[PDB]
Amino acid sequence: PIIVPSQDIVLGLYYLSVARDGEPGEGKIFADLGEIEAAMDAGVVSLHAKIKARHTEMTPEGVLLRKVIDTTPGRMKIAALLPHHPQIGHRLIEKALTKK
Amino acid sequence: EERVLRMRFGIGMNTDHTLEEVGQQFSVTRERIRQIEAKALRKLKHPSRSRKLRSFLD
Amino acid sequence: ILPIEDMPFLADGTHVDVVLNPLGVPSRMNVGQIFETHLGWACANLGKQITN
Amino acid sequence: FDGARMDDIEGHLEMAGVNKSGQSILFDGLTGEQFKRPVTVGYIYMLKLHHL
Amino acid sequence: ERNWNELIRPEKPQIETGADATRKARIVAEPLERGFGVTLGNALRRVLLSSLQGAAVTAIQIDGVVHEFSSLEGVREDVVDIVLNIKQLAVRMHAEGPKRMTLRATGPGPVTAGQIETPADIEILNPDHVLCTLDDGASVRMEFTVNNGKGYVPADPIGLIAVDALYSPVKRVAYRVEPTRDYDKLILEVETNGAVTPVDAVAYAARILQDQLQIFITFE
Amino acid sequence: RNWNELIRPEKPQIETGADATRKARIVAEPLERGFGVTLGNALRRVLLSSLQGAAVTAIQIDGVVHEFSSLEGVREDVVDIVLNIKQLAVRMHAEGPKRMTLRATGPGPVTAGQIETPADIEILNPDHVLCTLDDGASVRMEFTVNNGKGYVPADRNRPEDAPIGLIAVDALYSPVKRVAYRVEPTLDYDKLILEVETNGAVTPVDAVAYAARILQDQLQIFITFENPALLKKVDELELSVRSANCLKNDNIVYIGDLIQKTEAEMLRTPNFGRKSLNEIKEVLAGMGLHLGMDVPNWPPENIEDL
Amino acid sequence: EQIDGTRIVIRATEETDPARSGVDIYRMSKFQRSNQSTCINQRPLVKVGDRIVAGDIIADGPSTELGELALGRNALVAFMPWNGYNFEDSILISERIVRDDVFTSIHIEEFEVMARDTKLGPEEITRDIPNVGEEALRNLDEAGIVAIGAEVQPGDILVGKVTPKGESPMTPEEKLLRAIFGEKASDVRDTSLRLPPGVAGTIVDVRV
Repeated sequence: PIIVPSQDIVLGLYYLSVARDGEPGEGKIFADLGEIEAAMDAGVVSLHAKIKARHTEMTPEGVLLRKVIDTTPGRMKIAALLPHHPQIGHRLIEKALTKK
Repeated sequence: EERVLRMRFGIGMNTDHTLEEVGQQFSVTRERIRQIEAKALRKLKHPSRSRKLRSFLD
Repeated sequence: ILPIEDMPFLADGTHVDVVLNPLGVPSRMNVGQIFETHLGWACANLGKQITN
Repeated sequence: FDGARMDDIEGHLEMAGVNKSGQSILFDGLTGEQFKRPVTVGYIYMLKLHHL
Repeated sequence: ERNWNELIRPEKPQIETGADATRKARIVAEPLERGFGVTLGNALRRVLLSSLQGAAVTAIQIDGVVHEFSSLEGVREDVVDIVLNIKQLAVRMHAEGPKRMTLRATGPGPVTAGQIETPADIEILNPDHVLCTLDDGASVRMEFTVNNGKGYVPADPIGLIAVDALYSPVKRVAYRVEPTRDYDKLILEVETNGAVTPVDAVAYAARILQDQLQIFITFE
Repeated sequence: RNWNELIRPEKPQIETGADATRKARIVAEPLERGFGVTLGNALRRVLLSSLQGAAVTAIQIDGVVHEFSSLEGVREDVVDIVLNIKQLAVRMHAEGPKRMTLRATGPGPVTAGQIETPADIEILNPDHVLCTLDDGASVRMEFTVNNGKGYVPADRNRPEDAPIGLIAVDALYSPVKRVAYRVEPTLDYDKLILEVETNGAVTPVDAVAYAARILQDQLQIFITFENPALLKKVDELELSVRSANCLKNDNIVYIGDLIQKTEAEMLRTPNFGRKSLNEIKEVLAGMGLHLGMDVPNWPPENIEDL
Repeated sequence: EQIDGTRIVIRATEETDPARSGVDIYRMSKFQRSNQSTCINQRPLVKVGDRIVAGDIIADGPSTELGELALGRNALVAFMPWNGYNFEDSILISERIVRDDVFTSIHIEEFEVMARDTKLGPEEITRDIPNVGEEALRNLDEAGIVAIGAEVQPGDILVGKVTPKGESPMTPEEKLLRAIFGEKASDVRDTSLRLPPGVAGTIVDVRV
């Protein structure tokens, strides 16, 4: 795809996907996608992508249950933007989310 | 009257006829054709008929 | 042209007049622009200190 | 080619009340939040090139 | 002097595109001063998600303090999923105080919000949000600790789970600013937990902001 | 969900600075944690964005015709004076363009305070220099300070309707130069330290109040409860040769007079028999009007002229 | 001795010859169009009553302050991607750098018009060509040129050029319209110079 982010959007996604074991709100399970932003606005969870929450990956045929994934908050903001469809989901955002 | 006025100048036919030439096509070639031409010219000078043409002559 | 209200605020309350892109330095190695900007910031702070 | 090196700019920043890191805290203007990273906020010499 | 009347004001703010239910509402403001859109959107978003009047659960069945295992055997999902789905349980408590909410579900079937037992002046608005079906399963024994707080508060006896549920009526809120001509069009989309209408959630946020903005002098 | 949280400090302390009521930083110790940066930023932005002020938006110098020439006995050019007259903080407290006149000479450093301003437009910055003279001719600069908001470009009020010689200066109306911002946490409530360095147009203790009032006004709207038929000429329709003459001789020039009377006005003058008694009424009805249905001689003045 | 922008007078010297040169006055160049259609302005940086040695810059030139070369103005810069408005090499901008009149030039266009005597009668430069509204004839003196210092919008009449020519192709509809309105076909063709689409506005000098 030639519509891939060149400089700025790729940098933002890399900053959102960089995960570090040390950060506020370690393993603080969240309910929905909005919970991550509500806690970030309260200063309890940072954007270093090290907090657990819920998200629908939609891997198998048909709708997939909202399995509580061990993923990060930063990769969830990009994961929510991904369309609901098999073979895609948070499994793609698990990487560092570079330009390639 | 519209036909004779168009023949005076020519909308479809490019042969611009004079007063007498357009006169013979309708009636006796005399000042009656010039009179009807003047009447028509003074006719479409009101704000109703000559409304879209007031900004056309520039 | 962002208003003088939406621009990024500084610690002293002043808003920056321009907001460049930091990606231009790594791509085209013009890091002296960053050093020049640091020197300009030092000179501006010195000027604000002397005028104050 | 004989200007100020990194140490010269560093000493100038220390003596001019500037943070030793060269950057400075820059609060957001659109929403308004202390950025979680040192942002370079300097006085760059911008131009008004004839290609308007 | 009148510097608050000589500018554009959206006299018709009742523009709610999203009307699927009483939880999502796309509040729109067509006319607005240049930059007023983003500032009002931020003041509404960071206030709705800020301290407000909501309710939490912050409780779990006995002997389930740790998320490694379920309550007794696991009805359909792990206890972490159960507490996460209960954290978003819409409930509006009238009287102040950390009331309790018990829940007992016997028989094969996903326990819904309607099956909760909590006669402490609290009503659950979303009745179908949790599913804990189990063949002949009656080992739920889940009592809640709903308390009226202020905004999202993290997890501050034995067995009591430290649930960081938010004491806010709104859950997801987002704004956007696009010119409609330099005038911005504040089109923020607020989404509440359920025990508040989004058309009035922004009104409550604006009223709170105005009440806390009493820093003016020499005014009628 | 209103008036329940920790309210702000009643009558917060405005620690006055050393700028003569130009850098008074407001302080609010008791405030909500997540609300500290919200109120402060929404005030600094909204206040900066909106603040009805006043500045010289139309300069009228007698020794120049455009904003690019140079005065006779003045050091700074005409465009340089616009760069200085633009940053001329002036409060008027009145609606409408003013006529601030400036005519000074002598030493040469003419100050903004030495301006023949009216008794309503209090010019600020008395020690502010606008230009410099060479001990020669003076300049009869006439200003046109208005009351606006934020900043308006030069090609918005000057080239609209003005004589040849009016400078097209884009005066900035914002009365604050640089607004500061601080949130120091003090059960842990943060303190909002707003240090708006507004100019002499509005005091800092009043600029924050104006910004808060503007925000409250903008939010009050968010809370639910918490037919030229008779305007034409008498001969503008060309009904016939016996109709326009009658309308001109009957002491009438508009169409309302002819539309009010159907046949009673046809028996008062000649050439109004039974031959043409209903054709004019039918033509008037077809245009959009009717036999009356209005006030007698209602649009008889230039109020409804078009 | 004195400084009035248009010129700057200087005394002879501390040790001057009897009648070698006397006093030397420097006629400061005002806003004249440069070769790039830009402004060339000079400001008398020296103040009234300040001794200046020979060989130094008295008045700055175009884009200069205090004698030193100044291609532009120093603006507070933040090298951060602000909401993607500077995603590429584009440079985000604040309103303070446009409100304070800090990055604004003049760019004197100085358009040129001719009045060459064509073969079909001598061309005229009179007030205006017929069939032109009175709104465009504003800011024009009796000669036909724009008044010095009068703002001219993009496309407005700059200098009325009246060029005599032959009878245009008589079209029937146009002839009928002319006979209806009673006017006569103008034998001259509109050739008055007009400003191209831009934000030029004011007129500095109109040399004839």
